Amino acid sequence: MQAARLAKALRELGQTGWYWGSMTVNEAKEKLKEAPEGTFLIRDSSHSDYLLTISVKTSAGPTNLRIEYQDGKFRLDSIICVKSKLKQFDSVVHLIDYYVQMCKHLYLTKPLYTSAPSLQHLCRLTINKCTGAIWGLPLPTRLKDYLEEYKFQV
Amino acid sequence: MMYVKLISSDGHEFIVKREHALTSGTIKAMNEVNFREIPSHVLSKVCMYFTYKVRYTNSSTEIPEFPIAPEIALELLMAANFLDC
Amino acid sequence: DVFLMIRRHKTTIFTDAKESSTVFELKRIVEGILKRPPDEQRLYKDDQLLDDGKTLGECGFTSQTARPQAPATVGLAFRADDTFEALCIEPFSSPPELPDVMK
Repeated sequence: MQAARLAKALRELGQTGWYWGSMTVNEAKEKLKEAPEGTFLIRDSSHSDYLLTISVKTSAGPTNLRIEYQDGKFRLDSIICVKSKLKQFDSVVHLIDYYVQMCKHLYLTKPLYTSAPSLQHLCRLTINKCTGAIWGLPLPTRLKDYLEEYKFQV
Repeated sequence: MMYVKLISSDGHEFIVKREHALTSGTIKAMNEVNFREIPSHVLSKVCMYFTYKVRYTNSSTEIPEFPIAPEIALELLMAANFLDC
Repeated sequence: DVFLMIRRHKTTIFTDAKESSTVFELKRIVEGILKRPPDEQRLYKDDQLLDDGKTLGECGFTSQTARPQAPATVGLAFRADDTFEALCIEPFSSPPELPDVMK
């Protein structure tokens, strides 16, 4: 089941609009250079052991925090973050969503979009921020299904 | 053309740049268009998103947030699905 | 650049131009869409009318406060024969109340 979970996680990641793919460290640094503290994005990790990286603005500057994908699960780089204080996720967006919320520890706020997301998605984000119960919404079945595909608040 | 017309379900006339209205994949399929299902409070937002989308394609600048009020979210979703955008 | 919606009655126009463009130039852009002249059109920001010579920036439009996602409203009124009509804007539809599910 390792692949199935990875593929899905990548499908979600493409939906975010803040997955930058083969972006480099110096590209991430120039992009986030003057952005607001907490501004973040995800790109591929250059390192052999790591799959993805969170590139985020800090008062210090843009920095990077890597994501492990081992044994069907994601978590933050356990070298920098204390392994005893690490939750695990089946989704890399779930992971990022979880941390965005918690700090309303890791300071993520708004994602830096590669391009303007669709309005449909932008609504999906607003809707999800209000409610979890999709079944009880004055909407047709196809739109309810769209909301199921991406539950997150970012 | 240069511009086009969009008429809300409650009659409001919205006039937008030709290439801005092409954001909606449904609109690209066809100088005036009527929308019996989409009210003016929803269609006004859809015109704003067009401005947003076109402005922030291939952007050297940071793409800002497009605010949506909870009240319009449900209708704007249905409209945005309708319009393919 | 500055993004705005020019409104009269049930009509609303989405466009843009330099922050340094003149109110007349904007009136001239309305003539290209609505086919009336500049001298038979009176613009306005909220309640106060605008001067043809002043820049959109001088009028207070700024890029900062009139962006694509939130474009500023510009009032418009026509020359009713031997006078000008009262600047009027039809309000947009009212949204429903939120269902309980969306708090």
